[PDB]
Amino acid sequence: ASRHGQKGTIGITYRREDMPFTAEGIVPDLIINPHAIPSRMTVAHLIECLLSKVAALSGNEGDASPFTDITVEGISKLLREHGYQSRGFEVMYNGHTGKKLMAQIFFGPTYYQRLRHMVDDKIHARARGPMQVLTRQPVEGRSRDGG
Amino acid sequence: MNAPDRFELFLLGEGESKLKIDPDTKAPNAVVITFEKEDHTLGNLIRAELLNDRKVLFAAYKVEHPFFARFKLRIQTTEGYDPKDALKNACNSIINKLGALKTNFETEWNLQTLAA
Amino acid sequence: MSNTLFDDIFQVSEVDPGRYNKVCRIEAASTTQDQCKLTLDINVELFPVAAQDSLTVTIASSLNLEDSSATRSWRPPQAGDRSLADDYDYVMYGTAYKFEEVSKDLIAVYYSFGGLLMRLEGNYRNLNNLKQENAYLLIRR
Amino acid sequence: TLSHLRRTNTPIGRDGKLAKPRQLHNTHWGLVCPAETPEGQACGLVKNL
Amino acid sequence: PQSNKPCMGIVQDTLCGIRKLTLRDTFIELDQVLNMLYWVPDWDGVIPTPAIIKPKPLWSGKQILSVAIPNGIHLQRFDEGTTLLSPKDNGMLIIDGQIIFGVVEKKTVGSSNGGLIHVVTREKGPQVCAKLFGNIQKVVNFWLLHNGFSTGIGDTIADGPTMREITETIAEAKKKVLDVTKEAQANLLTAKHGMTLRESFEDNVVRFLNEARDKAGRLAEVNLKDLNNVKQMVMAGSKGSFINIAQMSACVGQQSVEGKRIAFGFVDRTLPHFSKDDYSPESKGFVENSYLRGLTPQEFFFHAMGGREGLIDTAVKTAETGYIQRRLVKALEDIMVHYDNT
Amino acid sequence: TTFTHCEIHPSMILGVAASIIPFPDHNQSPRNTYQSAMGKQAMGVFLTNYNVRMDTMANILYYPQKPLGTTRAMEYLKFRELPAGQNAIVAIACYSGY
Amino acid sequence: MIVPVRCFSCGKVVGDKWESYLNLLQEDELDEGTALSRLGLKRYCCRRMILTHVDLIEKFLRYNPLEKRD
Amino acid sequence: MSEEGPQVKIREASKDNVDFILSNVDLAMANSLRRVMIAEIPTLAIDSVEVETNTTVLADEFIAHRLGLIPLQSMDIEQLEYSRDCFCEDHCDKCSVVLTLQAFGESESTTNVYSKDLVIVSNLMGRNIGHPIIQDKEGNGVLICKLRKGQELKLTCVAKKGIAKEHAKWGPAAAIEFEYDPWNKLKHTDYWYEQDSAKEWPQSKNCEYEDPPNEGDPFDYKAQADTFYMNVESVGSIPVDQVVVRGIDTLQKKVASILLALTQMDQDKVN
Repeated sequence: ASRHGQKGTIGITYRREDMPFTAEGIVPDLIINPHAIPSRMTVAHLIECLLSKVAALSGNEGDASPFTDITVEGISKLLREHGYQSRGFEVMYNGHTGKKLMAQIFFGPTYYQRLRHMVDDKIHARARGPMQVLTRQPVEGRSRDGG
Repeated sequence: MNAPDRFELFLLGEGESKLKIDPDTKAPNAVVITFEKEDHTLGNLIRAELLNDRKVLFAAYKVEHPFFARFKLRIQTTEGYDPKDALKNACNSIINKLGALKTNFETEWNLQTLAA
Repeated sequence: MSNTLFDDIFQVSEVDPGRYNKVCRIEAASTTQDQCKLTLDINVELFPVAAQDSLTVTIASSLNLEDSSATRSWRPPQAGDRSLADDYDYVMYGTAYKFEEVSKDLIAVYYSFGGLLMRLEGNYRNLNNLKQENAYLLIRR
Repeated sequence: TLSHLRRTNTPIGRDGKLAKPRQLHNTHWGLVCPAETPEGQACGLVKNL
Repeated sequence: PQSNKPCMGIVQDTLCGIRKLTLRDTFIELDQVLNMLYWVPDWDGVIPTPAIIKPKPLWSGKQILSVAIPNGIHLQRFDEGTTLLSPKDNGMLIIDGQIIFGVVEKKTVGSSNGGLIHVVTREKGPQVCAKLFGNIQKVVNFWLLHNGFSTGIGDTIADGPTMREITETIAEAKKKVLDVTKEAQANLLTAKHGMTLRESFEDNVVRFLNEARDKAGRLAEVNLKDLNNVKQMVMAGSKGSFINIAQMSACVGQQSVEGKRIAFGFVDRTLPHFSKDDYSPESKGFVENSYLRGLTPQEFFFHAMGGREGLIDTAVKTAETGYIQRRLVKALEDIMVHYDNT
Repeated sequence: TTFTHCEIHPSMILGVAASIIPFPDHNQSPRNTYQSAMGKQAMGVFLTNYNVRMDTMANILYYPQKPLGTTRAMEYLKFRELPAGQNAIVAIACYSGY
Repeated sequence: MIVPVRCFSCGKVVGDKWESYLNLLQEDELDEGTALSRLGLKRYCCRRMILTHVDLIEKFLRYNPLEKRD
Repeated sequence: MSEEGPQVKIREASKDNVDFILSNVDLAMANSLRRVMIAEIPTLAIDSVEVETNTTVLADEFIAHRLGLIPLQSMDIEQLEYSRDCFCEDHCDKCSVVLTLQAFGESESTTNVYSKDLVIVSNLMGRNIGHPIIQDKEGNGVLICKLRKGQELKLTCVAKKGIAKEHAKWGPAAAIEFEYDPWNKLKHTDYWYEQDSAKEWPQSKNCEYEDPPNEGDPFDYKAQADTFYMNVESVGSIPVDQVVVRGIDTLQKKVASILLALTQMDQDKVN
């Protein structure tokens, strides 16, 4: 999960060869879908991405406190000083064939947290097993291999 | 845990054929060739080379699921010409090109070392 | 019997780019016959067209210059093969989906080259043989 | 731990259908966090300073 | 059988892609056409003749996508202001499996009445439509893997002139509200039909502010270009609407609680930073900023109350609806159509 | 014009859970609530002396990273001493439909 | 927790440079960006590795695995 | 000179980086070359650890994972054998390398355990292999752990031969830059703009190596991708020119395996 109510699950993992890459040989540690932005209106996710990218390229902690004077245009100006497209887009190539991609891609660092739910603690199956003393029906509990 | 072993990506199991050729029943002079333990690296190269032969009509490949290392290639050529022969010519041309590339790179690197 | 079903010379008035960035729509009038007009969608990036230009427009039923490719797979062109397409400079393949009767002496025909639309308006005798279902449009600048 | 040592409970029936104690009120400005509240049957009834 | 219409359809990013594919702008070269035709598992080995034979063979997205559609399927749909030669590329015409004209989007491959899915199921059968789902998904996903798609903060930004008209509209609505307040404070305002004077004042204020927000949103939406990603998603029909664009770009609007503006929690005010007997919009829960600009503390507080209301709504009425549902199903559980048709 | 007091700072109208979201005012409020809930299930160094304690369960993260964008209030919750996540490069895109 | 040996993104190695990076910060009194670029860290992912590291190994080290209280 | 084949122009080189242009080549070939250069070149890395004494503040698999990524010299890796092929039980002398690590914190001030303290005790048989890769000025290399007064660590390491398609530890290339067509003459990318697309997007360093297009020229609808600009950096184990050459050799061997299998199958069909 990210710090703006955007959580999900890993659905597949790829190796560095099938990952789309930029002209500089950088590769995304993860890829999320853009169909999650509009209905949630989490513009703060995009602003955090932009500001974190600028801070990584520059090398100083970037303030993000509420009710302050930082604006989007200011950080975009500070971004263009370094040599990237101001709205955070970048040119990326396909990993399989090596061609160019028609549309540019929003790209940058963010902060993520690994939540407490693992699939290894939720997986359960049962063919047969112990019953109950009174009702003689399959017991309750995953750690007690119940139904 | 259900994570399969990684070495299944580059070691064939016993009783596995690296190639399997099957005639295609829809178009004349068409074959479907399954490669095992291989990915886009080889299929893209072979298809791009097979597209340069004026006697080759159709040449296309696919990787059905990104869990398994295998892919399918499909070839269709003109009458009086065998798709296996086309594959052999493509492989020969690729090998010659790679050899020339290696010789050129070695010459350039040695020249740079002399200039280093 | 020659393959060419229709032949004329038109002159374009204006070009309509619209929202697209590759395709444009043009309208043109026939300089020979007064009752023939053309509305056409074209790929400008290949065949740029300006206003007030004269273009030769042909509708043919086959590209073989001498007498079953409808149900046969299209094969890439070969060196040493000559055809009707070697003369003109812009060739498109399409199918017709509507024959409209505007009045007694005028009819219109609609063609769809893979989503690119064309309307041809003309006299009955000029467009008599355009009852075909598949056709090649050839344009020479 | 920080959030747990700073928690207040309103002893009304958590299935009680009284909406007014649940909602945020004009007097909570600066004394109660408006964002942070549980979800479910303890919505609004559990407060964090 | 609850509403006699499809419950499944093309959704999310396949829907966002099947629309970018079928624009008149999109042309395809030879190699990609070969790979795409191989991907369709029901292909018959025949290569469609291109649409631009000379001076370079090209294929239109409609042509390749027509391969997935079975043969014998016919569809006609006329939208607003579309003629038999559509200039806006609206509507849809499919004759014997071929897309004649029309972009495909939520009204065609979605879960709607009279769409492609419904006619395919009612003409061929469930198995053919089941094949169709996967054919379309495979083709469109293969193409979208090489096209690309994204979304960024640059899609919520509007040009300066649009900002100017936005602020001017907000200002004029504020002036109208102030004038109504001045009229009512001099005992000149007339009570509306069967409805108190205070209610009349409140009704006027609410209507003015809502119309202001709507108009500003529509200006900001009309400004946007066609290569905007949020606009593309909204046009395709996959995620969002014009309200979302308005709030992220134009202005948030008027926060309410229980169908009314923010009432007086304290005595004769709403927050310690105001003065007694204040009826201005900014003091009664009006947010004239946007999510791109930033919210000031008071409108932030009012927005928080507005959200809390809906949170409570869900959290409890889940349980109430559950009880009602159980009682309904238990009441009717033993009713059956017999062989007498009774 | 007859003021009697002043606000020391508006940011303090927020608790301890929501003092870690960056730019919270650019967000819909239920989103702030949801993250205030989910901020209590991240994995991180719960104490710097977890080595001894025999707790019923414990989770520890190998390499924690302090965020690149920090609110000013974090300097009092000590979130740059015991972080609960990592800075991940993210590309927002459509890629293969997975 | 000791510095990661490799970069999670571009495969590079940053583990050995931590000791020399700490030197430039107080012996030479340089800023963080110039110090990060002085060691060949040019992609911003390597800068991410070095810049945002919490060194927790100096706290466990003043401590023993025997007798923590509560 | 081979004028019928791929051409190469090296502009820059060093111990780590090679910067060059590859011309008169398809795009598929260059893409496959880079995929092989990253994924399928063998190298030597630690693949098993066993520990005797651990009085540190870290775990055991923690230090194992830290050790599994340290880079070691693998120039002559062609003379080792895959441990799944060697007839020896467990690890061979011909199908493995063995090192030992010992450290003890006698002093009051904390003592760092670097990677210069790995000592090789097996027999190398005159092969240049197994040496740790050291690239810093002080020579300490990868720092591994930390010690206090009265803490000791003792363990033994077995390093083997493999590729990067099974773990990221065997990869010899860090990151390789791959660019082409900086003027967008072919119209492969479509730009996103607010007012003027030609100004918002910066210019690549490579524009100086091609001539800008002229507004009077119609779109050239016959060109193909032919010139690529690459840059390759190595982790340190293998020299970079050897990385390129071995990538080409591996691609050749894969195609030759395809050819041999096809010839075998044709002989089978003859029967």
